[PDB]
Amino acid sequence: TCCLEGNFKGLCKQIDHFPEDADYEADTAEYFLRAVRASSIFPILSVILLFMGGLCIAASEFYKTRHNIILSAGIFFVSAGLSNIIGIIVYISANAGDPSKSDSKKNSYSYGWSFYFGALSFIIAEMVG
Amino acid sequence: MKVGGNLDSKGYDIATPKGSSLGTPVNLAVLKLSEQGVLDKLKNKWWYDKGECTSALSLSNVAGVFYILVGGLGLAMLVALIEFCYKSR
Amino acid sequence: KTVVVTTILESPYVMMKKNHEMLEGNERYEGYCVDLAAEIAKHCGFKYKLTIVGDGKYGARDADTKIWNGMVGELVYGKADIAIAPLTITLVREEVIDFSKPFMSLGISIMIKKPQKSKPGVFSFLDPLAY
Amino acid sequence: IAIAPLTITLVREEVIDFSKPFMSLGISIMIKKPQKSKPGVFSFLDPLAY
Repeated sequence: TCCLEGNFKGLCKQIDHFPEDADYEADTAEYFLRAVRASSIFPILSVILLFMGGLCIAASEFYKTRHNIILSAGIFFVSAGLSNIIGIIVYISANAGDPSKSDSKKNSYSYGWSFYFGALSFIIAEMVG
Repeated sequence: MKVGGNLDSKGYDIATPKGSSLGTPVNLAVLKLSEQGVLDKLKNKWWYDKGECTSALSLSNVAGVFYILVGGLGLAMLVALIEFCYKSR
Repeated sequence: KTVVVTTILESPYVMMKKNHEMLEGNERYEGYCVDLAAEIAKHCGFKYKLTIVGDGKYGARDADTKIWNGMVGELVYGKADIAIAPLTITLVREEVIDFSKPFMSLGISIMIKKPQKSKPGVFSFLDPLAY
Repeated sequence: IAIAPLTITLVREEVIDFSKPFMSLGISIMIKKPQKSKPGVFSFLDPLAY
């Protein structure tokens, strides 16, 4: 996260996903969710699946007689959309942990265009699928 | 955490022996610091500057149903591809 | 000579410096009253020496022998000329020594263990019914 | 003797004598008491977050 309209504006401080200041663990599910968010496994998996679907579509022209490639591309696109949905859900859920990313009544957090780019990416991928 | 307001009113004062030449100048100095805001700044420095620290349903309350839905979608897709592969073979 | 200033050790009023072992003089201590004693010194134009009370007590009259200890006991019998410390302004102490106008206003407050927000379980939608 | 809500200041101490404060105070904020606002047009989406 980078500072905006601040004294140290432009300082992109890395997001710490494991606040071990108080040395607390709570339940296993919270740690698992924190690890899943930290690796960003699901948005990355969505990107990988979209790339695989695109490469399958490109290779479909070379192999005209193999119709199963187009089906594989469609399956990859649908799985990419599903992974994007999972990533959005995990992102928002982990964001609810900290007060600055929650409590819209006072904080009034706003989602940026990068988040809406991923939301638009899911719709297009489902449409292409 | 501290909640509510003070139950009563007290204060900390500068203690000087009775009948001393430093009584009046210190009392004027204390008021001068409070008027200028030095006392408020000193309180802030040693308490906060050196410190070490809705109604609607959120997505966290219903995240499990979303996870179950997506897992079911994935399982159904896997079953469909397994059936298709078995039929093709 | 230098004004002797009795003081009681209490964070954050006065505490110990990180390198107080090698430090010597008034610089050995830091805290709210350390700067508070400094600001009055410049205004009144005098040099001060900060010292810690031997018994480490604020001061209370002993009804049996009528002896004052702590901040007030040092001042009445003349060990120190001024006390720079969080000394509460009370009726018993006022008739013995002189109190300036209060520099900090306080009172009785309530301390509670602050809650750690709330983390709903992933499968918390099954909560209304038992397993 | 002046028994009145007289603020203790530096310039007044230099001229007259004040006793210990019989009442402590400071600047606070006055706001209108919140009341039930008119519901928004799209207030039927309130129970669930956006």
